[PDB]
Amino acid sequence: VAVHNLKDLLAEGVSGRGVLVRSDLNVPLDSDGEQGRITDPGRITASVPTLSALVEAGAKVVVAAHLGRPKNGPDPALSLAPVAAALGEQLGRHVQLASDVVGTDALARAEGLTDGDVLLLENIRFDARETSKDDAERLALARQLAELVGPTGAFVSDGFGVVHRKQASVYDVATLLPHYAGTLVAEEIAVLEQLTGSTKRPYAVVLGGSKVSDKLGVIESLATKADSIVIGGGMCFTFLAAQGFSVGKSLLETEMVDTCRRLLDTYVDVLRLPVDIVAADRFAADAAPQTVPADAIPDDLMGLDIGPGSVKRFTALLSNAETIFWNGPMGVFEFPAFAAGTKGLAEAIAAATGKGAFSVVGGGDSAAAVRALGIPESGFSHISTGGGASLEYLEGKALPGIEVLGRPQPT
Amino acid sequence: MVAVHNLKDLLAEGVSGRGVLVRSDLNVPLDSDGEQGRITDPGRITASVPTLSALVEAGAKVVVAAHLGRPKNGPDPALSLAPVAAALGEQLGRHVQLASDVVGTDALARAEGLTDGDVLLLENIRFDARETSKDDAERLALARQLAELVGPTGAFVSDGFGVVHRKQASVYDVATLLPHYAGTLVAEEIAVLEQLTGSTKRPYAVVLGGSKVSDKLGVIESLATKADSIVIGGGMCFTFLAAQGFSVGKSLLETEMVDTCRRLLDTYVDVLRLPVDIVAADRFAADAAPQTVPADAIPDDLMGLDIGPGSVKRFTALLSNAETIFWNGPMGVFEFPAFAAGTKGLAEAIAAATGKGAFSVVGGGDSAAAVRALGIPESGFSHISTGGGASLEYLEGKALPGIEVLGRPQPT
Repeated sequence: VAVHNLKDLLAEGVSGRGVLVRSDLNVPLDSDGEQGRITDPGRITASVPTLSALVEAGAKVVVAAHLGRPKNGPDPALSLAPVAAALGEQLGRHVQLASDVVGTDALARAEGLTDGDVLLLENIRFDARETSKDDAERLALARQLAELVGPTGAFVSDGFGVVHRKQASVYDVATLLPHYAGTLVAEEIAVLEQLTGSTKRPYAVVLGGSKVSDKLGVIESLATKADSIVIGGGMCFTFLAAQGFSVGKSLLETEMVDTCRRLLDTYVDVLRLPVDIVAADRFAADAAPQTVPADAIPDDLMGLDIGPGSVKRFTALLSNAETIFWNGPMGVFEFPAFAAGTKGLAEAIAAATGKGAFSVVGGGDSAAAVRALGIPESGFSHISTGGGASLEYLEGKALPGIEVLGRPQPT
Repeated sequence: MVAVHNLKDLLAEGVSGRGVLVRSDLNVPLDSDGEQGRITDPGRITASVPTLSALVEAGAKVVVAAHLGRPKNGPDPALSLAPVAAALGEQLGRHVQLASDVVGTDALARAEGLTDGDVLLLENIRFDARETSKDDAERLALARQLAELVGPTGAFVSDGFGVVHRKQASVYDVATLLPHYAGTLVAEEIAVLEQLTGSTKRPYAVVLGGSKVSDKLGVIESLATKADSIVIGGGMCFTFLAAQGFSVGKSLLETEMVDTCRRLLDTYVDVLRLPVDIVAADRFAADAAPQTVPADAIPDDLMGLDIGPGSVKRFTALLSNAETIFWNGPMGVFEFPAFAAGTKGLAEAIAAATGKGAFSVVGGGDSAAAVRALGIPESGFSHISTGGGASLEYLEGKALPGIEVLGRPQPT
């Protein structure tokens, strides 16, 4: 397997060459009010380095991207028209928008492209074949997409959030054209490799969130790769119950207790549990915080955050790590009295990063909610935005949109 | 005869055993790259809880109407409220049942069976095409079915501000069928917007960013007779600089708005404040070569990407003098570290002023993305508006239909 990158494609030459780019242009839209208003253009900005490199090298660029999850064909609220306008402003050139995906208009505009021109097809998910489980359906669309750039063309995959599922514009079209990872996909792979296959040690993982069942895949995969896995958040009380401790009124996934016991028995001393807990008598911001030992949680209290002794032990652990992966809050950080555990670990990871650690923040858009606490993104080596795709990578699943890029080029 | 009664007023009338229809804002962002049904920011669910909790504790039979996204034509499984019902129940500490329809057989059966303190979430109200119809008769027919769920003795609480600027059945027409009240979020947002339009402590400083003048034109012209200062930054400042007769190189320029900006600069010469310097570059890229240039001397082959350090110092001093502050829109391309200084500096100045007693309001999805990326805690502002177009139209001076309807007399 050899995943070629954009620099490899540029080295081959793209002057006058049709290049199909799968971009991530799935920007949030206002759906309280009038249609077609982008509320965060960040993904458009992120798409520019790949597209600008191809434009300046003289490629004829055709872009496939989706917006939302259209139910059954064209949906005016999910037209890429506002995306084409915003993308052109950031690219410094007009971006044509086809009035269809692979119909009359797309074909005519693609045939007329000259060196450096950019054509955005309409929302690729308007076509029922794009997300079909039927291989023959996806192949039919993939062939039409490949015909837009021609048999001398190339394919660049630059949307990491869709590489974990077989979609025509992501997977099948890569079997039809010489294929390359774009700058975003290549960078996410390079980061995720440092968390799975090529780990600089000590490697510390920090996992939070509410349910063990949601994190089980990542825990089991990383337990054979990391030196420590710090367990916080709401899910930590299920592990504490598996230790034989009572957890009062805390969140508890009773059906996962025996699984947590198996993990603690199997991956001995990898998992690091809280030693103290900030508990309260009710789920309220104004509830009196009580710091209790993790083995002496009172029956009438619920745990809402990891305690200061836990933050202290976890911080010391993180200060020695070469590699840090963090996904999920340590407590109910919306309540300021129960935000200290999350803020404390964020500060520890940023501090370690400033002294040389490689730190990756998982979660993508979900983790941005935590950053309402005042946590600058620049404090970390890499913010992963790959969502479910990134998590499945960490779980050790083979991602079809990545695997296909490593195949030999079609002859 | 105009009085917008609030939730305290409704509770004083009594809601024990009473059906109360609440229009909530539960339009949370979802992941649409991968599998359906994954909420990526539950903030709006958290915000909805105070109104719902108050009604639950007072014994109300609570029926919640809310939308998710913009369904094209009927039910859409990606836009079901199922994950919202689960998350809302977790925050309420009680089961929230999802009806399998909006005003159909299941909604009717479950509303009729509700008991004191129960919360029923109807399926996505926009699964019914009548909800957003321009036709009053269609909206009123749906509104009658919604009101039937809580019965003739019921009440209506409007608690989603972002939809009050357009007529929708669950927001506007149903308020004509029942005793009607603003919920805690709508009452709070109105009180905030009143400070920004009517009476508020001076000096009153407004800071507007983002890319397009035309998006902010109505707000600028409305607030220019109210605020002591309006700072213009972001991409839209270059259209104002062009309006002054200066060239702006490769900078973003709304040529159709140049004449309008000139008129605004002439009329409100004492209110509008433009940047005095700009950070410019030859490419739209984080590692482009940056130059700090006077705002009235942008070189021809450069594009302006941030306000400059002299501008940051001047605007920071202005915000440090303000008793009331309204901010909407980034000052530059903060996604690039080299062009984040203007947005970081302004947001930090507003938080500092707020810590020293100023009343600060932030609006806009791009402003929110910026404060989250740049490490300014949301708790550092007096109020973060999530209202969107509705808040902007209120600030433009438009009375909004979803607010007007709540001020009508209660039924007799």
